[PDB]
Amino acid sequence: MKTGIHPEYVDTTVQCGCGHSFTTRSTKQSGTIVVEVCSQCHPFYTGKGRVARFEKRYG
Amino acid sequence: ARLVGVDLPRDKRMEIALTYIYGIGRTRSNEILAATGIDKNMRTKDLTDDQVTVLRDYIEGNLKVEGDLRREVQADIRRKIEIGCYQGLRHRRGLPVRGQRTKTNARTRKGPKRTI
Amino acid sequence: PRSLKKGPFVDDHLLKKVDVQNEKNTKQVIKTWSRRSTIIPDFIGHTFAVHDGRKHVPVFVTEAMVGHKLGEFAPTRTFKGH
Amino acid sequence: KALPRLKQRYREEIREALQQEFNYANVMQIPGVVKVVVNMGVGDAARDAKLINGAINDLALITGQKPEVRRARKSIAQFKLREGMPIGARVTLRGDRMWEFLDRLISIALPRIRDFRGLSPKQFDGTGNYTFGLNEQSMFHEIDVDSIDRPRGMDITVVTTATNDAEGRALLRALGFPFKEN
RNA sequence: UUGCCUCCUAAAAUGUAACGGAGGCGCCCAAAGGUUCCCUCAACCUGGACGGCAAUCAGGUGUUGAGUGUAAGUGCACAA
RNA sequence: ACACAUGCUACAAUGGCCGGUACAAAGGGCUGCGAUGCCGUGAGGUGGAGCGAAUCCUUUCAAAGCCGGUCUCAGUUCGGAUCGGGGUCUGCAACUCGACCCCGUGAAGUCGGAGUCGCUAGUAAUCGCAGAUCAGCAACGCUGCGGUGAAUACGUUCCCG
Ligand SMILES: [Mg+2]
Ligand SMILES: [Mg+2]
Ligand SMILES: [Mg+2]
Ligand SMILES: [Mg+2]
Ligand SMILES: [Mg+2]
Ligand SMILES: [Mg+2]
Ligand SMILES: [Mg+2]
Ligand SMILES: [Mg+2]
Ligand SMILES: [Mg+2]
Ligand SMILES: [Mg+2]
Ligand SMILES: [Mg+2]
Ligand SMILES: [Mg+2]
Ligand SMILES: [Mg+2]
Ligand SMILES: [Mg+2]
Ligand SMILES: [Mg+2]
Ligand SMILES: [Mg+2]
Ligand SMILES: [Mg+2]
Ligand SMILES: [Mg+2]
Ligand SMILES: [Mg+2]
Ligand SMILES: [Mg+2]
Ligand SMILES: [Mg+2]
Ligand SMILES: [Mg+2]
Ligand SMILES: [Mg+2]
Ligand SMILES: [Zn+2]
Repeated sequence: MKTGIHPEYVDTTVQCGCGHSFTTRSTKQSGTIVVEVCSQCHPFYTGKGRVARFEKRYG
Repeated sequence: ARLVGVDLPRDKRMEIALTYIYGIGRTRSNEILAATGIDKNMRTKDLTDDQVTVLRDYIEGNLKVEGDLRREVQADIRRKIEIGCYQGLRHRRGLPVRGQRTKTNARTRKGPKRTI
Repeated sequence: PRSLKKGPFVDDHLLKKVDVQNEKNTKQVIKTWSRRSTIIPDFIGHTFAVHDGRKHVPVFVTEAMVGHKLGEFAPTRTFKGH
Repeated sequence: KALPRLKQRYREEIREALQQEFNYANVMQIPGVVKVVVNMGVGDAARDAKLINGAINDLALITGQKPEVRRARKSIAQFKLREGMPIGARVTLRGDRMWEFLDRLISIALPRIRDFRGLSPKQFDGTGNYTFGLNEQSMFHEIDVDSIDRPRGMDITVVTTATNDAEGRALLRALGFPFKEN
């Protein structure tokens, strides 16, 4: 790990609107990331005809 | 801010800001911001994460926007292009579909003027 | 669009023809000069010869084609370019 | 006296999961993941040397280690390119940092993709290594929207000890990767 | 055309003519020199956001077909 | 694939959008004009008061205007073409080919080369209204009606008749 050349790697805590917390390493110097969507939030992770269109109108 | 995959502009009154979402325009803005209870006269600077949550929840709930909307409209055009309908033949040719006048104008369909 | 209050328009002529066709279960090619009747689910599998003014064009109705007037699938004027 | 979460979740669960599924003779033949390479091909660095300096800050912010610039090893006419012009940047991720990046990518970045319908399971090549592209660096959170000159794409590849595509697919599946089904 | 360099002619040492057959040179490099240490190509196959036969990334096959400042030969993967 | 010609809407801040408020003239009406009320978001639907009309309906009729708020010079809260969905009405029938409404979409366009046109006062410029034809309308046309309202004319050398 060549000494000076890298950006600093802080400890970090990730917080979400659904309450999920994460303790990770990050490049953010604050050390805290509040984020809206995650692996728990997202509708893809959670799983979320012309004749019918005809009979709806007239039937 | 960040909403439904979009990036809301720096300073706009919220009813104008929401219009950068591909499924929404000024009327749907005066609906959404009335239903959520968020003042339309706010900036994008004074928006909070909570307000963004209520917004995203509402407009994902009752409205189709952005990528799914585009996929769907494109899907309608290719739907009528496949069945060999008249409008489909028009979309193929690159001409006006609505029964308008093709003898002179229609340049917005045809594109820039190519001389003979 | 025709208003929903009136219901979709099919002339009694080919209404009767397609009924007689699908009650005997035979699928024939029906010769119709009516461009103006909308397509109904009753028509879904049949085949029509429709008038483009010069001739009759073969039209095989499918599911995707419901809710459309007949004439749309027989083009009128011929343009091959310059 | 420390631990990344994905390294942990791998060592405790996934290992046994695969050992029940594929019934390996030896505990060694269990596929683990070797390295994660991130690469941004520029290509307009042929015309403008300034863009590379944008790519550098991108990768270095996203990953957390300074990128390694690549020279063009051939000289090509049509792309307006000679030998020795810096074309593209590459970062190799191993051990801890590899794990932590994998986790930020799985848990955060990929859910933030615009119209994310998932990843294709078909991107494995013959050996069970997995490469997928990305269109815009805006997805990551250590990168600021405010400061971007222009959206730039990057390739992420996860190269694994897996022998085939079945094993690798199972490993990434177990690992929380969002694959479509076909 | 006339000096110098390489091949062939040239008859398995060396040498060998013709207005015989092919090419080059009248420089370049302050590193493209010295040394210590490390590495292996070209091509082909599969997979990757622009990106295509061919740019950069990953994996596989590959004993030498690449590459050697500059012609050609004799060499060089043990690496020149 | 094109070229010409007359028009309309524009390219924005003397402006756009929301709210409040003031002033016309002329016209049109029988199987026609159709009100209050009710249902719609809105085209409109239900309904029929009252009128062959200085009376009733077209609202007491306008819009630009005035007061206020917001937008802050940007391809934008400019521009509305195009295209998708969803409707209403006319009509035996809106596919080729009607108008209108609603949601979304949001292109060219930054005052326009050579040239060229109109206009001498209630004129130009700009703002709405009505009518004829007509079941419906391609009406931005045409014929009228009024609102607000300029600049300049030294002068006959030159172009046109
Ligand atoms: Mg492997
Ligand atoms: Mg010899
Ligand atoms: Mg010899
Ligand atoms: Mg000899
Ligand atoms: Mg001799
Ligand atoms: Mg010579
Ligand atoms: Mg050296
Ligand atoms: Mg390789
Ligand atoms: Mg002409
Ligand atoms: Mg006009
Ligand atoms: Mg106007
Ligand atoms: Mg306007
Ligand atoms: Mg507007
Ligand atoms: Mg007003
Ligand atoms: Mg008068
Ligand atoms: Mg109402
Ligand atoms: Mg009133
Ligand atoms: Mg606009
Ligand atoms: Mg433009
Ligand atoms: Mg401007
Ligand atoms: Mg000019
Ligand atoms: Mg006069
Ligand atoms: Mg009329
Ligand atoms: Zn979450």
